[PDB]
Amino acid sequence: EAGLGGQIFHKAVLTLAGYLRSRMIEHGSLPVTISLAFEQNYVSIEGDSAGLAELVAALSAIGNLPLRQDLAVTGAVDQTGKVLAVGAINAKVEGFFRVCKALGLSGTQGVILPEANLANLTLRAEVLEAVRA
Amino acid sequence: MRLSYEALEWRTPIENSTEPVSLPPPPPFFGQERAREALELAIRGGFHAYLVGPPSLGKHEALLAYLSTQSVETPPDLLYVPLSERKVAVMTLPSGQEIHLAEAVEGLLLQRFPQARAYLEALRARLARYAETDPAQWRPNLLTSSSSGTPPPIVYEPYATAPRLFGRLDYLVWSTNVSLIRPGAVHRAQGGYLILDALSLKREGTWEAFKRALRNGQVEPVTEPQAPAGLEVEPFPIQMQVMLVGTPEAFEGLEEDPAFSELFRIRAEFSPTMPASPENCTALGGWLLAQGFQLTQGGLTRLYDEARRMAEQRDRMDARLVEIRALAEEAAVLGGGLLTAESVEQAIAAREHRSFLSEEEFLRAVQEGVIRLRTTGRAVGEVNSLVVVEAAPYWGRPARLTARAAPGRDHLISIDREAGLGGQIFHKAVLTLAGYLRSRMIEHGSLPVTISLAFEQNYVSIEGDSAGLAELVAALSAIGNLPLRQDLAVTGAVDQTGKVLAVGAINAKVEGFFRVCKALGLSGTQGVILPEANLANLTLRAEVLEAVRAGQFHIYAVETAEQALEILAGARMEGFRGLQEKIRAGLEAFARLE
Amino acid sequence: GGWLLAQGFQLTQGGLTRLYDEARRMAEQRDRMDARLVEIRALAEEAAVLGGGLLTAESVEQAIAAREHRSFLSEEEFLRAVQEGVIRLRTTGRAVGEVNSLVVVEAAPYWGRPARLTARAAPGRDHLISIDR
Amino acid sequence: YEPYATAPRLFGRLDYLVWSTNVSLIRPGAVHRAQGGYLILDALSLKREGTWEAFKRALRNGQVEPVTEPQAPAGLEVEPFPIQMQVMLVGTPEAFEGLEEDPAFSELFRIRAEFSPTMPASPENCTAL
Ligand SMILES: *C(=O)[C@]1([C@@H](O)C(C)C)NC(=O)[C@H](C)[C@@H]1O
Ligand SMILES: *C(=O)[C@]1([C@@H](O)C(C)C)NC(=O)[C@H](C)[C@@H]1O
Repeated sequence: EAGLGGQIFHKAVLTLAGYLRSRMIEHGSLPVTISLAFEQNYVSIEGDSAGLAELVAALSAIGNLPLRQDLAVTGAVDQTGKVLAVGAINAKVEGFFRVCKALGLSGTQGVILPEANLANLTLRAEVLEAVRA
Repeated sequence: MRLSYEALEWRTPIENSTEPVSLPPPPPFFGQERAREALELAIRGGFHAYLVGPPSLGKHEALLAYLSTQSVETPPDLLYVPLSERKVAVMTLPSGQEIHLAEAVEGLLLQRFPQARAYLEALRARLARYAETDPAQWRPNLLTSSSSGTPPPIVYEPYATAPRLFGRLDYLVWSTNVSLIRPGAVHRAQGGYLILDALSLKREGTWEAFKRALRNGQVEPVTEPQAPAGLEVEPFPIQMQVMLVGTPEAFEGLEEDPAFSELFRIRAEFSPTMPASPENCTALGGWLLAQGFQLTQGGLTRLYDEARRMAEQRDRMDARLVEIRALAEEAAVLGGGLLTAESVEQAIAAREHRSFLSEEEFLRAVQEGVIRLRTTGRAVGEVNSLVVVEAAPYWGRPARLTARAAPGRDHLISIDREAGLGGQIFHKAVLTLAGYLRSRMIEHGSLPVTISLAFEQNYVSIEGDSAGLAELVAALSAIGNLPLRQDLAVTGAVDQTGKVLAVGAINAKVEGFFRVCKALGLSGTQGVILPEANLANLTLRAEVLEAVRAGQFHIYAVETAEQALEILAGARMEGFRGLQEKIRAGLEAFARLE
Repeated sequence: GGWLLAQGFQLTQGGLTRLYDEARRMAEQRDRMDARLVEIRALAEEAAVLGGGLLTAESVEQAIAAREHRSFLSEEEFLRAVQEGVIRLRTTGRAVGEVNSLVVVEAAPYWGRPARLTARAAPGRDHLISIDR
Repeated sequence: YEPYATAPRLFGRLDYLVWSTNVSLIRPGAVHRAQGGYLILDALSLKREGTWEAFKRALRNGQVEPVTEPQAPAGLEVEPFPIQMQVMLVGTPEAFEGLEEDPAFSELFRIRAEFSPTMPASPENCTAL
């Protein structure tokens, strides 16, 4: 709405609305307004790769469900709620490790990502060591 | 209706594959009767004409062969004569007579030629004046001479620059005189034909000056900035027919000038296809032998049948002889000099291999699950819609299309169109489908549902109405909770009345869903549903026709969107027992939920 | 007629009459004739070739026909696609909410064609929707 | 391999002695030097230098004109000649996009040789590397 999101990002939001509307039908129309923001983002963002994170945040806000902040999330979602492949998977993973590392590893941090990207994980040594530990 | 193998087979039976063909060279316009008749008029009447049609049809070759058969009386000698030390004119004298004047002239250091009066006088008054009181720039300058008019002069100048059209002045150091003028294509074409490309006239910026030559007779040799003075060149009467050549789109810019159609009154338009008949198969064979190919019957037959598939029509063949020849030239290498059925079929395969990287990446990502598709089982509100990705050579692929329905107030939402990925024609198809849906399901008042449709994992712009039938079946499936076959992909446009309409790239679509089914393992029950109105455009490749013959792939042709839904949902619209009932019950559940 | 004889044409009465009546049709008016003498002459020049030097009614009517043939490719493609059912049209029978509306396609010489126009009506709140618009 | 596809580098150059000019002062370009063999050019240089149309003309029509000067009172006519060479053009998918909307490109360059951005990670490609 503020003009920071591209066409593919917009598409991902409409897909997510399609999923949400169609899962929760018992009341008629969804009796809620849901707003989603990337806090402190000041630049244009494009891609559907934040869809799964927007969807979990939306179901959490509806259901009053506390979510783990030690697990970052990445993945695109289709209207049926299936998680889809995203690009730059190794960068994403490693960049959440760097932040967790810079603030002190707690032991329970990690990332949730699409099963369809398993074959693109070629993680750097430091992350594979942490996972092994 | 199911399309049997017998219904789909379209290729030409080959007897005695390896026997060498021997056939006479056809006439220059075979299968182009429109153009031939337009150019017969322009030749009989002296009109200028333009030859318009797609690239690679061989317009130029055909026109040069045609004009080479014409005859005209032997053209006159053409020359510049001085009328003064600063004036020149173009003149004609009867053929062979210039060499006689030039000698009469040279034997004037220190009548026979009535035509040369203007120059002869001007010559005397200068002799008078030098008596009355070197520079030897008073002789005629021969531009062309010719020994017959069979064939007439035929000048094709593909590079239409001003010095190439209109000639050039040389300076000796300035000095300049009538003797240093060189002719252009205009001069060389006098008493015959000048052939130019429409795109060169535009690119070189020479259209206006060429107009002036044809309209006003002004043909100025090109000059240099430096030269203290220069020669005046008198206009001259133009005696030539111009033939311009180009594509429909090369002509578009020239056509907004009124002067174009005043000056080029004969349009000779070449058709992109011709009848696929035994007489055009025969002309093609003689045309190939005359190009120097060693052709065999099987090779002529496969080329002929590949021209039909290039036209995407069982009844018509592609008219672009230059393209058939290019393919024949690659076939020849592969058959060692001999154009056989194998070598043609292998040339084709190699071309497909050479532009197959995008498709290999694609099929890999489907195999890895990076693109998520289904080619088996049933699923509600989903269907393999078939698409062609923007880019030559335009492979076809399945795209998973989903539809979700929820209680809401009649809204048919295309996500790709709302996100700006869908073009105007695609948008039109969605509104058509909403028009159909609203008007079929009226019992509750307004449609008590919101329906959203997305092409999953599409990241590019999509245009065309060719996904309409797949969007419509997905929408009725989501309303009615109807499981659809994922082993049948769908293609077709739909109108407001629910009739299925023709779509483009039908062979690509079909074959690209076969490739995906093949790459994931054929299950035996995969296939495509497509418009009955495209039957005549199915000229499927061998591997698909074989699979269909083996019962391992299936083509269904439909006339209405309801027939597609019955196939994909495995049940009739009526009975009880029937799809219409389940869609009713669906809509009523939504209506209550509202 | 006098203007044509002064240009050097060998004109006959039937030839002058058809030229005159083709100038009326070029104006698309029964009462007015097209004033473009250069255009009448160009047509007369093609007629002359076809009548062997003599401008007759046949040769004028045949010049006209040949010009229509020479720009008829688009229409031949069109009529073929209707005949094959690739363009779907009806020219017989009755149908609800459909009609052959007639159109001119952008491009010289501007042939006319039927276009099937459909209208669907449903319960809703006064909306007249032109899909093409 | 002429990476710098300017007209004088492709088609050769006329020298003038002071003008005078004659057949003896003509220098060859890459086109001449490539006769009976192979000429390699980059798609991006053809575009940047503006020499695509003139190179078309060389391949299509056999016109290979040495480059000339404005000043020169006159100049030499150069007859076309039959071209005997194979051209190999090199570039990215995006260097080709502009050349591909000309019909003449795919008429003249009938063999596309597309390099894949990745290959199999196998012990034989580890060994070749
Ligand atoms: C995902 O599509 C993506 C995310 O950064 C944004 C927040 C959607 N967009 C991108 O360009 C990069 C590569 C991410 O994948
Ligand atoms: C159909 O009109 C079509 C489909 O790819 C999209 C999904 C509508 N569009 C096209 O350009 C190609 C050629 C398909 O026909």
